[PDB]
Amino acid sequence: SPGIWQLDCTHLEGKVILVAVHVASGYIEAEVIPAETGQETAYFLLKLAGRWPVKTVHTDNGSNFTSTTVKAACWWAGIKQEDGIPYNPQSQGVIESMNKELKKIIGQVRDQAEHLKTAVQMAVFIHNHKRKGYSAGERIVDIIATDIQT
Amino acid sequence: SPGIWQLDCTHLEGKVILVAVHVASGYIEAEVIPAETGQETAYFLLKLAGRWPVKTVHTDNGSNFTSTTVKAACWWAGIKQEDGIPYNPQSQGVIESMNKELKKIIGQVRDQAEHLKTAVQMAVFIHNHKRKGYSAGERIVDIIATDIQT
Ligand SMILES: C=CCN(Cc1ccccc1C(=O)NC(c1ccc(OC)cc1)c1ccc(OC)cc1)Cc1ccc2c(c1C(=O)O)OCO2
Ligand SMILES: C=CCN(Cc1ccccc1C(=O)NC(c1ccc(OC)cc1)c1ccc(OC)cc1)Cc1ccc2c(c1C(=O)O)OCO2
Repeated sequence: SPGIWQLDCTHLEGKVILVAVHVASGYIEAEVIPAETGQETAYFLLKLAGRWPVKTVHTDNGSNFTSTTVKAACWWAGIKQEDGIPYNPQSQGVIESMNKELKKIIGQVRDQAEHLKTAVQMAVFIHNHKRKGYSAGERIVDIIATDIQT
Repeated sequence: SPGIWQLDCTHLEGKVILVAVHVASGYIEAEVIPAETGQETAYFLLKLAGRWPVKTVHTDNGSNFTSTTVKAACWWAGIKQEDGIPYNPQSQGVIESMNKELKKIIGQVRDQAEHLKTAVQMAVFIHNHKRKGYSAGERIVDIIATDIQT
């Protein structure tokens, strides 16, 4: 669906990269935080849902599913908070391969900035613009614009 | 044009809110920083252009236009950096009205969070979702989707 996103948390350089993936398109937003907490996850989802029409979030683990602070942000922003269980088994693999691709890109730009957060945003840019043909950034806009026309 | 954005810097609580407005739709992204510097503005433009197809940015003042860090980020991300001179005088008033409206919304949410950055992101969400009839978040997706189908 146009409104469905998946949370994903990966580690690099002793830091955490929190990723939101729009499942239908593969488009992503990401940020670097010192560690995953409910307050950091809640703030990231509030940012995401002010930028895209976020209807459902599959959370990345049971601590973020349970967290009262995350539940409060999902309430505030009108998001249905769901678990992230790969009922479809091809979902573990899909996230795994995105983390590996992101980390590959980060390493390809890593010497172009001191701080990891800059490299991660260069990787977000390269990921979203990569043509596979349409890019993920093209796909998400097409999907949502098609939705709005209904 | 679908790719034209304008930077805007406003102050509150001794902090700076940097805003990027997509001119054709009124859609915005914003962040709080302790002060405007070339490095903060460059990082913010890198974030923006990994999320939307940013072709041109009208910078908010001549220091950000001149800044080599900002010029480096615009080169990296494929952005044409422009001045932000209101050759059309209505532009002045439009940005001022947007600052005033943002600050009004921030005041309306201010007690719902300790940190100003949370209130600013609540204000971004309310601004982008407000119907004027379409919202700014609907307008930007439809403008860009129409562009992609050319
Ligand atoms: C004085 C700037 C500080 N720093 C210097 C630095 C430190 C180490 C290595 C490189 C650099 C460097 O100069 N890279 C260029 C660059 C130039 C040519 C290239 O050609 C292939 C590629 C990249 C650059 C310019 C603007 C950018 O803006 C998006 C990002 C990167 C860059 C920086 C800016 C803003 C930030 C940062 C950082 C950071 O280092 O992380 O962190 C948060 O905001
Ligand atoms: C223990 C949490 C810390 N803090 C407590 C606090 C401190 C002061 C005032 C209120 C609160 C409060 O509990 N607000 C609820 C709330 C509950 C009911 C409502 O009904 C109208 C409206 C808002 C809230 C929950 C999750 C949110 O997530 C988007 C935002 C806000 C909220 C917070 C979280 C994450 C952050 C923050 C902050 C912050 O204070 O700025 O800053 C960066 O990431």
